[PDB]
Amino acid sequence: PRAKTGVVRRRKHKKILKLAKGYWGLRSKSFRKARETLFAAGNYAYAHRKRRKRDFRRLWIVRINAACRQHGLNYSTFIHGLKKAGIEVDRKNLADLAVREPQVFAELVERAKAAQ
Amino acid sequence: AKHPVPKKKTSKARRDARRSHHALTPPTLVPCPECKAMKPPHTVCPECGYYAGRKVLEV
Amino acid sequence: MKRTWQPNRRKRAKTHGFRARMRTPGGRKVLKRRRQKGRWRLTPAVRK
Amino acid sequence: MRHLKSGRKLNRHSSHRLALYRNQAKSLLTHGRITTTVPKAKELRGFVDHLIHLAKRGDLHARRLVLRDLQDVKLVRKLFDEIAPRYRDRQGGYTRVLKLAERRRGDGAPLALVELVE
Amino acid sequence: MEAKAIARYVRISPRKVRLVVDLIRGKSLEEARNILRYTNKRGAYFVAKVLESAAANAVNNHDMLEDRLYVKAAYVDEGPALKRVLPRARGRADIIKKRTSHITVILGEKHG
RNA sequence: AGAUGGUAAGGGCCCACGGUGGAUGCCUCGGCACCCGAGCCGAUGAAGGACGUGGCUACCUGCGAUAAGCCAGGGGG
RNA sequence: CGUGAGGGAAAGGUGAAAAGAACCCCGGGAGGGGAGUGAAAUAGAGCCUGAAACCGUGGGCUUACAAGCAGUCACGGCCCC
RNA sequence: GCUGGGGCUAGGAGUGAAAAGCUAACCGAGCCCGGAGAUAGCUGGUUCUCCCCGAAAUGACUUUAGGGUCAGCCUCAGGCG
RNA sequence: GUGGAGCCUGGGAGUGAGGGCGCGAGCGAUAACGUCCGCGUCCGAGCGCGGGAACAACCGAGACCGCCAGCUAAGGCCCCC
RNA sequence: GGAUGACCCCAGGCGGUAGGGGAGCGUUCCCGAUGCCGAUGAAGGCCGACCCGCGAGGGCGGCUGGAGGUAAGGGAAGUGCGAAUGCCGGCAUGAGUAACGAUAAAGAGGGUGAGAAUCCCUCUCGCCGUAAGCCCAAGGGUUCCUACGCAAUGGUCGUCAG
Ligand SMILES: [Mg+2]
Ligand SMILES: [Mg+2]
Ligand SMILES: [Mg+2]
Ligand SMILES: [Mg+2]
Ligand SMILES: [Mg+2]
Ligand SMILES: [Mg+2]
Ligand SMILES: [Mg+2]
Ligand SMILES: [Mg+2]
Ligand SMILES: [Mg+2]
Ligand SMILES: [Mg+2]
Ligand SMILES: [Mg+2]
Ligand SMILES: [Mg+2]
Ligand SMILES: [Mg+2]
Ligand SMILES: [Mg+2]
Ligand SMILES: [Mg+2]
Ligand SMILES: [Mg+2]
Ligand SMILES: [Mg+2]
Ligand SMILES: [Mg+2]
Ligand SMILES: [Mg+2]
Ligand SMILES: [Mg+2]
Ligand SMILES: [Mg+2]
Ligand SMILES: [Mg+2]
Ligand SMILES: [Mg+2]
Ligand SMILES: [Mg+2]
Ligand SMILES: [Mg+2]
Ligand SMILES: [Mg+2]
Ligand SMILES: [Mg+2]
Ligand SMILES: [Mg+2]
Ligand SMILES: [Mg+2]
Ligand SMILES: [Mg+2]
Ligand SMILES: [Mg+2]
Ligand SMILES: [Mg+2]
Ligand SMILES: [Mg+2]
Ligand SMILES: [Mg+2]
Ligand SMILES: [Mg+2]
Ligand SMILES: [Mg+2]
Ligand SMILES: [Mg+2]
Ligand SMILES: [Mg+2]
Ligand SMILES: [Mg+2]
Ligand SMILES: [Mg+2]
Ligand SMILES: [Mg+2]
Ligand SMILES: [Mg+2]
Ligand SMILES: [Mg+2]
Ligand SMILES: [Mg+2]
Ligand SMILES: [Mg+2]
Ligand SMILES: [Mg+2]
Ligand SMILES: [Mg+2]
Ligand SMILES: [Mg+2]
Ligand SMILES: [Mg+2]
Ligand SMILES: [Mg+2]
Ligand SMILES: [Mg+2]
Ligand SMILES: [Mg+2]
Ligand SMILES: [Mg+2]
Ligand SMILES: [Mg+2]
Ligand SMILES: [Mg+2]
Ligand SMILES: [Mg+2]
Ligand SMILES: [Mg+2]
Ligand SMILES: [Mg+2]
Ligand SMILES: [Mg+2]
Ligand SMILES: [Mg+2]
Ligand SMILES: [Mg+2]
Ligand SMILES: [Mg+2]
Ligand SMILES: [Mg+2]
Ligand SMILES: [Mg+2]
Ligand SMILES: [Mg+2]
Ligand SMILES: [Mg+2]
Ligand SMILES: [Mg+2]
Ligand SMILES: [Mg+2]
Ligand SMILES: [Mg+2]
Ligand SMILES: [Mg+2]
Ligand SMILES: [Mg+2]
Ligand SMILES: [Mg+2]
Ligand SMILES: [Mg+2]
Ligand SMILES: [Mg+2]
Ligand SMILES: [Mg+2]
Ligand SMILES: [Mg+2]
Ligand SMILES: [Mg+2]
Ligand SMILES: [Mg+2]
Ligand SMILES: [Mg+2]
Ligand SMILES: [Mg+2]
Ligand SMILES: [Mg+2]
Ligand SMILES: [Mg+2]
Ligand SMILES: [Mg+2]
Ligand SMILES: [Mg+2]
Ligand SMILES: [Mg+2]
Ligand SMILES: [Mg+2]
Ligand SMILES: [Mg+2]
Ligand SMILES: [Mg+2]
Ligand SMILES: [Mg+2]
Ligand SMILES: [Mg+2]
Ligand SMILES: [Mg+2]
Ligand SMILES: [Mg+2]
Ligand SMILES: [Mg+2]
Ligand SMILES: [Mg+2]
Ligand SMILES: [Mg+2]
Ligand SMILES: [Mg+2]
Ligand SMILES: [Mg+2]
Ligand SMILES: [Mg+2]
Ligand SMILES: [Mg+2]
Ligand SMILES: [Mg+2]
Ligand SMILES: [Mg+2]
Ligand SMILES: [Mg+2]
Ligand SMILES: [Mg+2]
Ligand SMILES: [Mg+2]
Ligand SMILES: [Mg+2]
Ligand SMILES: [Mg+2]
Ligand SMILES: [Mg+2]
Ligand SMILES: [Mg+2]
Ligand SMILES: [Mg+2]
Ligand SMILES: [Mg+2]
Ligand SMILES: [Mg+2]
Ligand SMILES: [Mg+2]
Ligand SMILES: [Mg+2]
Ligand SMILES: [Mg+2]
Ligand SMILES: [Mg+2]
Ligand SMILES: [Mg+2]
Ligand SMILES: [Mg+2]
Ligand SMILES: [Mg+2]
Ligand SMILES: [Mg+2]
Ligand SMILES: [Mg+2]
Ligand SMILES: [Mg+2]
Ligand SMILES: [Mg+2]
Ligand SMILES: [Mg+2]
Ligand SMILES: [Mg+2]
Ligand SMILES: [Mg+2]
Ligand SMILES: [Mg+2]
Ligand SMILES: [Mg+2]
Ligand SMILES: [Mg+2]
Ligand SMILES: [Mg+2]
Ligand SMILES: [Mg+2]
Ligand SMILES: [Mg+2]
Ligand SMILES: [Mg+2]
Ligand SMILES: [Mg+2]
Ligand SMILES: [Mg+2]
Ligand SMILES: [Mg+2]
Ligand SMILES: [Mg+2]
Ligand SMILES: [Mg+2]
Ligand SMILES: [Mg+2]
Ligand SMILES: [Mg+2]
Ligand SMILES: [Mg+2]
Ligand SMILES: [Mg+2]
Ligand SMILES: [Mg+2]
Ligand SMILES: [Mg+2]
Ligand SMILES: [Mg+2]
Ligand SMILES: [Mg+2]
Ligand SMILES: [Mg+2]
Ligand SMILES: [Mg+2]
Ligand SMILES: [Mg+2]
Ligand SMILES: [Mg+2]
Ligand SMILES: [Mg+2]
Ligand SMILES: [Mg+2]
Ligand SMILES: [Mg+2]
Ligand SMILES: [Mg+2]
Ligand SMILES: [Mg+2]
Ligand SMILES: [Mg+2]
Ligand SMILES: [Mg+2]
Ligand SMILES: [Mg+2]
Ligand SMILES: [Mg+2]
Ligand SMILES: [Mg+2]
Ligand SMILES: [Mg+2]
Ligand SMILES: [Mg+2]
Ligand SMILES: [Mg+2]
Ligand SMILES: [Mg+2]
Ligand SMILES: [Mg+2]
Ligand SMILES: [Mg+2]
Ligand SMILES: [Mg+2]
Ligand SMILES: [Mg+2]
Ligand SMILES: [Mg+2]
Ligand SMILES: [Mg+2]
Ligand SMILES: [Mg+2]
Ligand SMILES: [Mg+2]
Ligand SMILES: [Mg+2]
Ligand SMILES: [Mg+2]
Ligand SMILES: [Mg+2]
Ligand SMILES: [Mg+2]
Ligand SMILES: [Mg+2]
Ligand SMILES: [Mg+2]
Ligand SMILES: [Mg+2]
Ligand SMILES: [Mg+2]
Ligand SMILES: [Mg+2]
Ligand SMILES: [Mg+2]
Ligand SMILES: [Mg+2]
Ligand SMILES: [Mg+2]
Ligand SMILES: [Mg+2]
Ligand SMILES: [Mg+2]
Ligand SMILES: [Mg+2]
Ligand SMILES: [Mg+2]
Ligand SMILES: [Mg+2]
Ligand SMILES: [Mg+2]
Ligand SMILES: [Mg+2]
Ligand SMILES: [Mg+2]
Ligand SMILES: [Mg+2]
Ligand SMILES: [Mg+2]
Ligand SMILES: [Mg+2]
Ligand SMILES: [Mg+2]
Ligand SMILES: [Mg+2]
Ligand SMILES: [Mg+2]
Ligand SMILES: [Mg+2]
Ligand SMILES: [Mg+2]
Ligand SMILES: [Mg+2]
Ligand SMILES: [Mg+2]
Ligand SMILES: [Mg+2]
Ligand SMILES: [Mg+2]
Ligand SMILES: [Mg+2]
Ligand SMILES: [Mg+2]
Ligand SMILES: [Mg+2]
Ligand SMILES: [Mg+2]
Ligand SMILES: [Mg+2]
Ligand SMILES: [Mg+2]
Ligand SMILES: [Mg+2]
Ligand SMILES: [Mg+2]
Ligand SMILES: [Mg+2]
Ligand SMILES: [Mg+2]
Ligand SMILES: [Mg+2]
Ligand SMILES: [Mg+2]
Ligand SMILES: [Mg+2]
Ligand SMILES: [Mg+2]
Ligand SMILES: [Mg+2]
Ligand SMILES: [Mg+2]
Ligand SMILES: [Mg+2]
Ligand SMILES: [Mg+2]
Ligand SMILES: [Mg+2]
Ligand SMILES: [Mg+2]
Ligand SMILES: [Mg+2]
Ligand SMILES: [Mg+2]
Ligand SMILES: [Mg+2]
Ligand SMILES: [Mg+2]
Ligand SMILES: [Zn+2]
Repeated sequence: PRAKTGVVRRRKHKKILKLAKGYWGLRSKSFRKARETLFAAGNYAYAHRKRRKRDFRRLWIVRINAACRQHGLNYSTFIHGLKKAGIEVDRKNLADLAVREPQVFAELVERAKAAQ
Repeated sequence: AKHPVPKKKTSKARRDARRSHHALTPPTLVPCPECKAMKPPHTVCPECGYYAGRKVLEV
Repeated sequence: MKRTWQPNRRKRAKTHGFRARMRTPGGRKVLKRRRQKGRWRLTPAVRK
Repeated sequence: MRHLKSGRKLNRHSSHRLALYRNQAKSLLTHGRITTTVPKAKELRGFVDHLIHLAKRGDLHARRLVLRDLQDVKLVRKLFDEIAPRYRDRQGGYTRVLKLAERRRGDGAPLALVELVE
Repeated sequence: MEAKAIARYVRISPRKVRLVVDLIRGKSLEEARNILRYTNKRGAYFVAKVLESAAANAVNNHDMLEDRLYVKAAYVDEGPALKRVLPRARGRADIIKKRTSHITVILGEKHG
């Protein structure tokens, strides 16, 4: 019996081309160029999935640092303080506190200054 | 010469950017003061045969 | 310039013609072959 | 450059362009009105105006002058006897050019009429 | 209500007619007629016919009024191409495409 | 002094609908393989053809100046 | 195609049935628009299905101080459910 | 001397006032078909997915050195422990 | 010392152009991103991740997947960052 | 752990080229099939932000389509393409670009026609004239003449034409 391509390859290509919607020029219209683009895309996602965690901690730290210096001390001093104090609220929530609930953030700063 | 050649196929975008100047300008037309038909200025009216007040031509 | 094809009915008939083919063992084989292939022309057609 | 140069070339060599104006002259003096392309038309005016002006001189010398371009004795007789008198009091400008509104199909050339004034 | 005309297999290259069609899209039937009449292009003759046929259809089949018709939509699609041999130097042979257009004109009524 | 919006000649992404093109599925008057049957024709001019042949007939098919056919037996309705 | 021996293609599908679109309208014709046929006419003969590259028309978002393997991650604006 | 028509000589053969020139637009050995799917230790190419492991570019010999045979190094199965 | 240790018998291989760096030599000129051996290492195959401006093999470190959580490594903490 | 493949718990491994091994997906065909799904719509096509699967895939839904498709479990292979200056075809880019084939040359008026720089007629102009005129022979094979045509052929046009 003979088993020609038939329906199979077209279906495989549509898969890829659907994934490449939005891409520029032939990158969304040509199977070959789409496929190459998705390789790149796949690694970027993985890598940036990783870097998103870094990227946000960076933002938090910058933001905490700004709110610290308002009370006359820097980020390094603040964090060491909180360590001596036994306060384990992470920078995600610290940064939130710094903006949304400044009275509470002031308190944490005090504890920090005192713990040393 | 040594037979220059396109190094890369021109993108749909770039070929259409080239053509951004290719639109036709519509014909400039004015009413013939005699038969009110539309025709280009400074031409003998091709519908009634009048120009500068007088009949010049057999239409 | 003078090209390679210079038509000549006599030349054509005497060289590739039916009678020429029959004359020789190889030529008869040419005819046999073209008949087995089912050629519509065993021999170059030419007008006189 | 072309700085202050007079006279179209009309994509003809020297003797062709000459023949061109002469032949148009014959046609114009003959039928009173011809149709041509706009450039040939503007260029015809002066060439013919001069011929009419000489026929207004009427003398032998002038007839023999005109004959050099027009070549046809009868047509020149028409020029002197019928055409030129119309212009006895007219001071130049014996020809007019008016542009037609439609272009030639086969090449899009703009056309104009050249006629003798009244 | 709309009225349409199509000229299929017109032996002109689409890129060229489209230029002309672009001139009359969205124009009044009257302005379109004037435009086409003094558009120095081969294409103008073909567009004009499709325009005029659609106008006919409008008035005659679709109960629309001539004095209210306008070019609501128009477009040129590519038809099948006629491939022809163009002999070049050194024994080489090229292929000219003598191209083909499908011209559409759709009229609507500019009400009021 | 400062600040921020509407421009699209044209381009890009997405959606709808067309054009072009002829993949895919289905289809089969054709192929392929094996097996069985069968197996020479020709001077009584073969094989293979040329040219003809129809009321109107390009080609194919059939036929041979008795030319899409003549005679007789058989089949069939 | 080749002087020749010889080389050697491409090219299938309307519909159950031609019922293969009378007649009118624009057009020189081609083509189309109505009428009509059909279960179906984007089955209309350039005819089953009708993918893709490719070309176009309409709409949404976007773009004329900006640096690129064209993506990816985040956030905000606008449009839709 | 040039030229028309009619002829003859060809593939390791012809013909050549000799250039390995010419023998139907590529001649240090014409073209077609066949042997034939020659041979190619060379270059290219080799098509769904997931999971475990995971090298070598060294030694010996080799008309061998950009190829091989054996060993080394990887893997799987049974067995020993 | 219980390890993707080790041994034995079999099945399947691939490899038999390496390269940088460190240390020990020879050749070279106490030259070469030079060449040739020895021990090790990485790249090869970790052109995956951090550092080194950028950069296979230098420093840090062996990436099963996910998280808008925490601690460190080299290197850093004036602004780009 | 419990009965042994149910699931659960504790722990450890899980970068990877040449390459070894394991488990799967899908395509064509055969048994299953005198069956079953199917015009209340087969296959194929186009969507899908839905479901299942690590994945290859499998469902389900809407549109298209108009007559086929075939389960559980097995069997057999022309069984999966992105590259081979691959093969066949289709369509792009260069691009409205080079070119439109001797620089002997054109102009006007009249006519025909839906349409004319290009067809017919007239006048003017220019080119060959040991030819670019005429007559034979090769070779070509109806190209000759006339009517009726302009889709293609004609390097543009065409009402004209080999
Ligand atoms: Mg089959
Ligand atoms: Mg297959
Ligand atoms: Mg295949
Ligand atoms: Mg896409
Ligand atoms: Mg996008
Ligand atoms: Mg692209
Ligand atoms: Mg596309
Ligand atoms: Mg990837
Ligand atoms: Mg991650
Ligand atoms: Mg996180
Ligand atoms: Mg981290
Ligand atoms: Mg952020
Ligand atoms: Mg401070
Ligand atoms: Mg700490
Ligand atoms: Mg902390
Ligand atoms: Mg607030
Ligand atoms: Mg040169
Ligand atoms: Mg490009
Ligand atoms: Mg290009
Ligand atoms: Mg491209
Ligand atoms: Mg370009
Ligand atoms: Mg576009
Ligand atoms: Mg451009
Ligand atoms: Mg006036
Ligand atoms: Mg010569
Ligand atoms: Mg010759
Ligand atoms: Mg000679
Ligand atoms: Mg020939
Ligand atoms: Mg030839
Ligand atoms: Mg001869
Ligand atoms: Mg001769
Ligand atoms: Mg002869
Ligand atoms: Mg002879
Ligand atoms: Mg003979
Ligand atoms: Mg023999
Ligand atoms: Mg012979
Ligand atoms: Mg035959
Ligand atoms: Mg023969
Ligand atoms: Mg014969
Ligand atoms: Mg003869
Ligand atoms: Mg100059
Ligand atoms: Mg001046
Ligand atoms: Mg001037
Ligand atoms: Mg002058
Ligand atoms: Mg000028
Ligand atoms: Mg001129
Ligand atoms: Mg010039
Ligand atoms: Mg000229
Ligand atoms: Mg001269
Ligand atoms: Mg007159
Ligand atoms: Mg003067
Ligand atoms: Mg003179
Ligand atoms: Mg003169
Ligand atoms: Mg004008
Ligand atoms: Mg004008
Ligand atoms: Mg005009
Ligand atoms: Mg033209
Ligand atoms: Mg145009
Ligand atoms: Mg456009
Ligand atoms: Mg215009
Ligand atoms: Mg009307
Ligand atoms: Mg040429
Ligand atoms: Mg030639
Ligand atoms: Mg091309
Ligand atoms: Mg072409
Ligand atoms: Mg075309
Ligand atoms: Mg603004
Ligand atoms: Mg804007
Ligand atoms: Mg815009
Ligand atoms: Mg615009
Ligand atoms: Mg479509
Ligand atoms: Mg489409
Ligand atoms: Mg089947
Ligand atoms: Mg059969
Ligand atoms: Mg006998
Ligand atoms: Mg016989
Ligand atoms: Mg017959
Ligand atoms: Mg009988
Ligand atoms: Mg009987
Ligand atoms: Mg022949
Ligand atoms: Mg077909
Ligand atoms: Mg049928
Ligand atoms: Mg049928
Ligand atoms: Mg009709
Ligand atoms: Mg009519
Ligand atoms: Mg009519
Ligand atoms: Mg006609
Ligand atoms: Mg019709
Ligand atoms: Mg109709
Ligand atoms: Mg009905
Ligand atoms: Mg029904
Ligand atoms: Mg219809
Ligand atoms: Mg449909
Ligand atoms: Mg249908
Ligand atoms: Mg089709
Ligand atoms: Mg069917
Ligand atoms: Mg169809
Ligand atoms: Mg279609
Ligand atoms: Mg598109
Ligand atoms: Mg758009
Ligand atoms: Mg600036
Ligand atoms: Mg801006
Ligand atoms: Mg930018
Ligand atoms: Mg970049
Ligand atoms: Mg970005
Ligand atoms: Mg002699
Ligand atoms: Mg002789
Ligand atoms: Mg000779
Ligand atoms: Mg001879
Ligand atoms: Mg030989
Ligand atoms: Mg021989
Ligand atoms: Mg031989
Ligand atoms: Mg010899
Ligand atoms: Mg000699
Ligand atoms: Mg030959
Ligand atoms: Mg030769
Ligand atoms: Mg040899
Ligand atoms: Mg030869
Ligand atoms: Mg043979
Ligand atoms: Mg052999
Ligand atoms: Mg062979
Ligand atoms: Mg050999
Ligand atoms: Mg081989
Ligand atoms: Mg491992
Ligand atoms: Mg070795
Ligand atoms: Mg060594
Ligand atoms: Mg030896
Ligand atoms: Mg060697
Ligand atoms: Mg070698
Ligand atoms: Mg070797
Ligand atoms: Mg070995
Ligand atoms: Mg071992
Ligand atoms: Mg072993
Ligand atoms: Mg074991
Ligand atoms: Mg191991
Ligand atoms: Mg081991
Ligand atoms: Mg063990
Ligand atoms: Mg194996
Ligand atoms: Mg090896
Ligand atoms: Mg070796
Ligand atoms: Mg080496
Ligand atoms: Mg070695
Ligand atoms: Mg090593
Ligand atoms: Mg070494
Ligand atoms: Mg070495
Ligand atoms: Mg040291
Ligand atoms: Mg030293
Ligand atoms: Mg070295
Ligand atoms: Mg060194
Ligand atoms: Mg050294
Ligand atoms: Mg070592
Ligand atoms: Mg080493
Ligand atoms: Mg390697
Ligand atoms: Mg490694
Ligand atoms: Mg390692
Ligand atoms: Mg690199
Ligand atoms: Mg690295
Ligand atoms: Mg690094
Ligand atoms: Mg770095
Ligand atoms: Mg390096
Ligand atoms: Mg791990
Ligand atoms: Mg810390
Ligand atoms: Mg440190
Ligand atoms: Mg900072
Ligand atoms: Mg685990
Ligand atoms: Mg593991
Ligand atoms: Mg690990
Ligand atoms: Mg692994
Ligand atoms: Mg295994
Ligand atoms: Mg399954
Ligand atoms: Mg498959
Ligand atoms: Mg059955
Ligand atoms: Mg069945
Ligand atoms: Mg049922
Ligand atoms: Mg039904
Ligand atoms: Mg349905
Ligand atoms: Mg099937
Ligand atoms: Mg299926
Ligand atoms: Mg699916
Ligand atoms: Mg569905
Ligand atoms: Mg339906
Ligand atoms: Mg369906
Ligand atoms: Mg059936
Ligand atoms: Mg069974
Ligand atoms: Mg197999
Ligand atoms: Mg195969
Ligand atoms: Mg590949
Ligand atoms: Mg390919
Ligand atoms: Mg290529
Ligand atoms: Mg190439
Ligand atoms: Mg290339
Ligand atoms: Mg190849
Ligand atoms: Mg191709
Ligand atoms: Mg193109
Ligand atoms: Mg231009
Ligand atoms: Mg250019
Ligand atoms: Mg240019
Ligand atoms: Mg040329
Ligand atoms: Mg040009
Ligand atoms: Mg020419
Ligand atoms: Mg040419
Ligand atoms: Mg020329
Ligand atoms: Mg010229
Ligand atoms: Mg001269
Ligand atoms: Mg000229
Ligand atoms: Mg005329
Ligand atoms: Mg006229
Ligand atoms: Mg009449
Ligand atoms: Mg008339
Ligand atoms: Mg004409
Ligand atoms: Mg015309
Ligand atoms: Mg001419
Ligand atoms: Mg002369
Ligand atoms: Mg003479
Ligand atoms: Mg002479
Ligand atoms: Mg003869
Ligand atoms: Mg001939
Ligand atoms: Mg004929
Ligand atoms: Mg024609
Ligand atoms: Mg025509
Ligand atoms: Mg025509
Ligand atoms: Mg006809
Ligand atoms: Mg033509
Ligand atoms: Mg030509
Ligand atoms: Mg006619
Ligand atoms: Mg005629
Ligand atoms: Mg004739
Ligand atoms: Zn008027």
